[PDB]
Amino acid sequence: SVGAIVSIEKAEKNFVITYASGKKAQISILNDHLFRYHLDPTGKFEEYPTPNDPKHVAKITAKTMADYGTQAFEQTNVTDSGNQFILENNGLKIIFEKESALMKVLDKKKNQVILEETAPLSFKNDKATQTLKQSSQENYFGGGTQNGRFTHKGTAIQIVNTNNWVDGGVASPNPFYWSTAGYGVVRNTWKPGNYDFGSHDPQTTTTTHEGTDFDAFYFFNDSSAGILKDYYELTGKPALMPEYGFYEAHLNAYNRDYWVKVAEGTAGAVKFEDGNFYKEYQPGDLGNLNGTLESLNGEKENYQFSARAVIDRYKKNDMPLGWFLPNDGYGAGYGQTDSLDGDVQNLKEFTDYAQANGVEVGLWTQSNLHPADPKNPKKGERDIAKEVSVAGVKALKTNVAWVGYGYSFGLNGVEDAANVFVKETDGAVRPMIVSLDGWAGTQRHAGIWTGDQTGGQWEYIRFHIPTYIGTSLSGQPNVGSDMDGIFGGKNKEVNIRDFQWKTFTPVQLNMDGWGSNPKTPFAFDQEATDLNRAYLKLKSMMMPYNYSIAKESVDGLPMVRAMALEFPNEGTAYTKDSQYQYMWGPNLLVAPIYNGNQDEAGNSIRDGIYLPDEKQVWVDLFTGEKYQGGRVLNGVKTPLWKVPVFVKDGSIIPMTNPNNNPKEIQRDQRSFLIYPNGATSFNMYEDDGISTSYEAGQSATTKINSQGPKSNEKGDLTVTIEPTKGSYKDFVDERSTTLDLLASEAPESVTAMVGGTEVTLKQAANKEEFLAGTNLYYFDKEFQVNQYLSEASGEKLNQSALSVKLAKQSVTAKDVQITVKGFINKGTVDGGNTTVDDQLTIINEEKTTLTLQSYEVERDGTVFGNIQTNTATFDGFSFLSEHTFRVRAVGKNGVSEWS
Ligand SMILES: CC(=O)N[C@H]1[C@@H](OC[C@H](N)C(=O)O)O[C@H](CO)[C@H](O)[C@@H]1O
Ligand SMILES: [Ca+2]
Repeated sequence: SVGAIVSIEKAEKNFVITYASGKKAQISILNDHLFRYHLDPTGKFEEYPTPNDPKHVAKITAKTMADYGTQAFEQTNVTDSGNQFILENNGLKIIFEKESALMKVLDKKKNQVILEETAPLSFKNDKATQTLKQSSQENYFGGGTQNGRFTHKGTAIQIVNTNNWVDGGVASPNPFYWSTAGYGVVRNTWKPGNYDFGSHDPQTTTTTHEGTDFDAFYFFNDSSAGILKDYYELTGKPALMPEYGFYEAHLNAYNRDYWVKVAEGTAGAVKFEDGNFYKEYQPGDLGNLNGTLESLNGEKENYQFSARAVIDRYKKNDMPLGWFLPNDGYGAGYGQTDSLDGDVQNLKEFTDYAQANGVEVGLWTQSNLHPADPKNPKKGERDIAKEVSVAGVKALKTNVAWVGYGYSFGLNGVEDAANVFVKETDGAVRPMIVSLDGWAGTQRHAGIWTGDQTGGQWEYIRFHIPTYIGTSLSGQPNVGSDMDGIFGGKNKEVNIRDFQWKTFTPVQLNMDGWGSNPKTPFAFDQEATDLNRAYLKLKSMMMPYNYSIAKESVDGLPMVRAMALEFPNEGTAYTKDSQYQYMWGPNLLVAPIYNGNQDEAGNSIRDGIYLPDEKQVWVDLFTGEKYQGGRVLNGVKTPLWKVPVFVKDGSIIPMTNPNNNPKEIQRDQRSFLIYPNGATSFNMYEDDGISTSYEAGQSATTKINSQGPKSNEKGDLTVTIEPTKGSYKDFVDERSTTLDLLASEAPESVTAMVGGTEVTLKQAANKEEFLAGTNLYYFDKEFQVNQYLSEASGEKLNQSALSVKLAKQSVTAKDVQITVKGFINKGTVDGGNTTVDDQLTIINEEKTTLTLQSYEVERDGTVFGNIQTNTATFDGFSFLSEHTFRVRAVGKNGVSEWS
C-alpha cells in the first residue's frame, strides 16, 4: 500500500499524485466523464501496457490520450480542501481522502457518489487489487464471454483466457465491467484477472489483475448505451458484419479425408445421392481400407464427397447459405497439389463456384497466415494475401491452435488479418472474422463464436442464451455459435429449437464433420427440415431490420439485448429472471425453449416468460395473440413448430422477400410490418453490404414514423416514410413500397401522398387483385407473416392486416404519407385489466424440495400469472433459502388486493 497522499499537482498534461511512500500516480482527464488513473511503480508512465510478446503491436485503445484533446484537462481544477484533495470539472468531482488515499467520484449531473474505494489499492502476491463499495441495488455486467452467465452481482468472474467452451468457462475474456450505479472500468493490462462482485461481503466489490502496475480507464454515464459508447470510443467501435455474415455458414474440411462404402447401419455411415452408405476416415485411420478421397471441387470421380456437392445440397433443400469454409479441419488444407500456388488455384475454382451460387468463401486457420518467405512459399504454408487477392476469400475463422495463447496474441492476429482483407481488396471487402480468446478491443476487427460443445441436448441451448446476452453487454455485438454443436446430435427437438432461437441472433455456424450426424439444417426428418427452413427464411426476410440493429450496435446498444437495456426501470430485467430471454433489437422479445419439459400433448412447457411493463401489449409474432406486460408467465404451451417471440406493440419491422443470400434480395422494393401503438419510429440503415465504404459515409438511412391510436383503440393512423438520406455503390433509388399494418377491421378510408402529390388508391376486391396490382389497399384476414412456417406447422397461422402497395418512386426525392381513417387493431389481451377491483375476493409443507395453495402470485416482488388453478410451484431456489410471497385473484374488472 502506497500510504497517505502528500500532494496533487497539475502538470503540463496530467495530475501527478505523490504518496507518502514516494510512489506516484498520474490522472489523465480525457473528457468530462472519462479519466485514466495510472499508479506506475517504475515511474516510466509509458502510454501503453507491455504485451506478452514485443511483436504484439495491436493496442487495447483505438483512440490515443492525445486524440481526446486537452480541453477537459484544461477545464479540471485541483483544490486542497482540508482532509481531501478534489479534482473538479463540469462532469465529475474526483475526491481523494489525504490520510487513507481513498478515491470517490461524484457525478455532478446526478449529484451522487457513483464509485467509492473502501480500502486502499493492494499490491500483494504480484497482483493489483481495487476495493469498492457495492450498494444493495447495484448490478454488474461485462467480463467478455462468461459462459452461462450475464449478471454478476454476488458472483466472481475470471478475466482469463480459459480455453474452456462450456458452462462456467470463459470463451473470450475482457477486462471491462460496468455497474448500474453508472460507471465502467477498463483495466489497461494484458494480464489475467478476477472480479469479485461481493460473493463475500455483499457491500464490497474487488477487482484483481496479475502485475504490480495499476492502470485503468473510468467512465461515468447515465445510460447503458452511453457506457457502451464510451467503451467503443476508447477501444474501437464494433465492426459491421457484411450482409452475408448474418446468413448461416457451412464449415468443414473437403481436402483430406476418405469415404469408404459400408453397410447401412454401420457406425458413422451417411447415405449419399448414389443411394449408397459411406463412412468417413482420416488418412491415418484407413489401415487396409480403400475409399474415395474428398476434394473441394469434386473433380476426381468423387463429386458427391466434395465441398461443391454441399453447396448443391443447401440449394436443393432451398436453405439460406451465406458463406462456406472448406478447410476447417486439422492439417486439412485447400489443395492437393505440390505447391501453395497450385492449392490457391484449386481454392479459387471453388470460390468461383460458390460465388456463382451466391455464397462467399472463408478460410479457417490453425496457424500464422504468412509464409516465412512470401516470395518463395512452401506447400502447406498459408498466405492470406494470396488467399484474398487470387482466390477471392472474404472471411476468416481463427482456431484455438492459433490464438490459444490469448491476451495480446489474438488481438495482434485479428488486427493484421483485418488489415490484409482491406489492403488486398482496396477496401472492396470489409473484414468478416470469427474468433475467440479475445480481449478489450477485439470487437473492432472480429466477432466471437463460443467454441466446442456437445449439441443434441437441452444444456446446449440453456447455457448459450445468457452466454450471448453477456457477450453483447461486454461490447461484442457480433456473437455466434455452432448450430446444434460441433459434437453430438441425434435429437430432433433440440435441433429444431436451436435453429428457432438462432434466427434472432447474429452468427450461425454449421460446424460439420465431428458430430453424431452431419451438421446442416437438413440432417433430420422432413418435419425438422421444413421448420429449420421456415426459421432460416424468416431471418432472410428480417434482414433490413437485422442490418439496421447491426448498424445501431456499431455505436450503441448491441443486437442481443439484456432485458435491462430496454426496461431499465424493472428489477426483474437485471436478475436471473432474465437469463433465458432477450430483446432482438428494440421490437422482439425472444424466450427460447431450453429444456425438454412437455405437457400431455407433447407441447413444450415454457416457464418464466417475463413480459415487461404493465402498460405494454406484447403480440405473439406467429398468431397475433395479445398479452399484457408487468407479469412473468409460467406453464406456456409451445408446440414443436413454435418459439416464443413477442412483438412490442408499436413496432415497425422493415422486411424483404425471402432469400437464400444477399444477392437474392429485391433492392427495388421496401416493405414494413407495422403494429401501430401511439407514436413510434424506426431508422432503416442500408449500404453496399460488403465494402469498408460505410466508414467513409457511403450508406443511406430512411426514417419511418407510425402515428396511430394506442393498442386496441380506434382512430387516425398516419405512416410517414421520410426521404432516404445518403448514397453508396449501386444504390437503387426507384423502389415500390408495401405497408403491412396489423388491423382487426377494414378502415373507413386510406389516402396516400407521395412527395406532397395525392396518389389515388383502389380497394382490391380480393388477394389476387392485391398481389397483381399497385396503388391499392386490401384488408386481409388470411395474412401470413411466414408462409413457410404455416406450411411446416400444418396451421394456417392467419392474421388480419391492412396492406397498402405504392408504385415505384424515387425514395430520395419523394416521401410517403399514408393516412388511415378508422384504423383499429383490437384483440382480447391476456391480463388486459391491470386496475385493482374491490368487488373481488382476494405454503404446502408436503412438497418443499416451494408450492402455495385465474390467479397471480408475487415471488420476492416479481408477479407471476397464467396460474389457472388454486395452486402454483416456484423452483430455481438455492438449497435452503427463504423467500416472500402473496397472492391475488384475477377477474374481468381487475385484480384483488394482495395479502
Ligand atoms: C475451439 C476451436 O478452435 N475449435 C475448433 C477446433 O476443434 C478441434 C477439437 N477441439 C479437437 O478435439 O480436436 O478445430 C475444429 C477443426 O475442424 C473446428 O474448427 C473447431 O471449431
Ligand atoms: Ca472431410
